Amino acid sequence: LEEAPWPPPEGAFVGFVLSRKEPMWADLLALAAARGGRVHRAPEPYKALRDLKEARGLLAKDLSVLALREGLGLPPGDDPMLLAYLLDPSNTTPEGVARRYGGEWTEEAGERAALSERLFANLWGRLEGEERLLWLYREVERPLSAVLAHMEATGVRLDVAYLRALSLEVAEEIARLEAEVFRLAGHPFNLNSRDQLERVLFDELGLPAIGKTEKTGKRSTSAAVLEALREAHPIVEKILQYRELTKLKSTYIDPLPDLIHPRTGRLHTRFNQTATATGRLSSSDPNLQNIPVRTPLGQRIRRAFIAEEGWLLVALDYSQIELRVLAHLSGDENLIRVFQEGRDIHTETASWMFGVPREAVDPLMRRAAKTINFGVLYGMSAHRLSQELAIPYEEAQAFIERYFQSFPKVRAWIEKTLEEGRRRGYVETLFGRRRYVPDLEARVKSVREAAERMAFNMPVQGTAADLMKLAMVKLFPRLEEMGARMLLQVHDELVLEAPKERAEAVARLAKEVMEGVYPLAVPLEVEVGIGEDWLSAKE
DNA sequence: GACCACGGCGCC
DNA sequence: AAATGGCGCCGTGGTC
Ligand SMILES: Nc1ncnc2c1ncn2[C@H]1C[C@H](O)[C@@H](COP(=O)(O)OP(=O)(O)OP(=O)(O)O)O1
Ligand SMILES: [Mg+2]
Ligand SMILES: [Mg+2]
Repeated sequence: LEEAPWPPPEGAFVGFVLSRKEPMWADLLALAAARGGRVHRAPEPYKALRDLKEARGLLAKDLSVLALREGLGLPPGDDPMLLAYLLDPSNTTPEGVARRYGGEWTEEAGERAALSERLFANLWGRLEGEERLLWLYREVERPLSAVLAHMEATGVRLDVAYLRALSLEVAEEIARLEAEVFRLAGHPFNLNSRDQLERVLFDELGLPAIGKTEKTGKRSTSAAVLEALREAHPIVEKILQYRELTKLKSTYIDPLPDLIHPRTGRLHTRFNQTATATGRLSSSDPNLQNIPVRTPLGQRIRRAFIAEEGWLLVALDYSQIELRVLAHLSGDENLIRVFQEGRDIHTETASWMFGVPREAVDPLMRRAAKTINFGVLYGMSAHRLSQELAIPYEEAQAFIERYFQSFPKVRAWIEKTLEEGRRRGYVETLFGRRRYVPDLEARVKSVREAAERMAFNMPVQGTAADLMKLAMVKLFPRLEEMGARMLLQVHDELVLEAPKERAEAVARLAKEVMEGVYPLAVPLEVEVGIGEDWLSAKE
């Protein structure tokens, strides 16, 4: 390519090099652009950023986030990663995509721009003819990247002092727990070392081993195993408490306060757009899609996530989303009738499990009930269900008998999906998002059956993802008009920030947009709450 | 210091 | 642990 002076012409493809992968924290080391047989290299990349109308290229969103960090409205445009990802969601990295579609991902901006230009050419050609993938790119993925860029740049406010205070409290309780364990062991050891724990539990103490680990064949010390051993010895219960507290301290309480951005004073995640096999987003650096919610300590952590002064959080969460999708994809009339007649399957299982009427079902019971229902749906063994519910095989068999008898045409949809996947090599969502599942014809039953479970899950999970993404696309411009913000997505939930004065309006509008995103044979239903913190906003 | 595999576990 | 699926992050034990 001819080296042309900087500034590029409109529509040029950008390439850029960051000191590190997180656009909110990175130094923009270099910036280049490519169009029509030329390459343009910025002498000063931060100043050169002002000349662009849009970020068009590989990882366009990341550059746009960094532009917003520096107060510039540079929205993301075409990204060959999004094209590769729609063709095959195993196309998740630029290293991989380049090798596949005609180049090499280097560390140099010029080359990254030229790569971006020619990869877009090649991948656009492959998507021609592929009209439904094309609709997804134009109407969902491409615009969603702009919405995510704004979410990432905005961040969420965290009560830092609270979390630091909470750390000292939890440290003390941890000391109490580890001291009891060592007493019960007759000696100290590193309780964070599962190998050392294995020896204590199974060699030194008498305790029976329940299972083995996958790769290396060690006697497992997992929560599942420890739960089964909970009466065998009093040490076990302390180990479970120790595990709870150290997980949350080490993953949430300690790291989060140190990730406050100095300019914003807020916490900034990355919403990864080409990371999953089903079309979901992921969140990383810090993952804010797995903030605790079950246990009392987890809930205390969730309270740290707060509204800006004089604003409120609005949390919107789809009700029984994948079940409703399943009713639509399958056409099971009994299951459609459940949702038209306004019944709640998670509470019905909860009342069954704990043996109490629906009026008396609490948060924990209902949560527990969700594992059971998605566990069973996506293929849990009788054996395993008998374990978690703590009942016999006969009983756990009989649960999974009725579950699927209730809803005849689910199994029929499962089989049609499996057959189509075997024939074409891929399965798809309601909108034609694909996942290639090659092992449906494997000769090893276990490999074949795992592949089957992945294959029938994807249309369901991915359709919910498609819906939520489309909902985000539609909702974002409406929020800007109202002076509200989209903060977080947690798969089937959204968290928004609204000025106090407008929070009720925002909530009503966001709920309608989410319920009417794309009507189905069953109604989509959204639960909404408003509060000063994340926990209160779904209380 | 970086990275790796693993077992383990937080959320949907 | 186990015939649920989809993620990312932590500490250990270990390499380079
Ligand atoms: N344990 C699980 N196994 C498989 N899929 C799950 C599991 N938990 C959650 N999911 C998937 C299926 C859910 O429909 C989807 C959204 O999560 P979630 O909001 O917690 O449940 P839900 O939408 O079905 O019930 P709720 O009415 O409480 O919102 O994520
Ligand atoms: Mg939900
Ligand atoms: Mg949810």
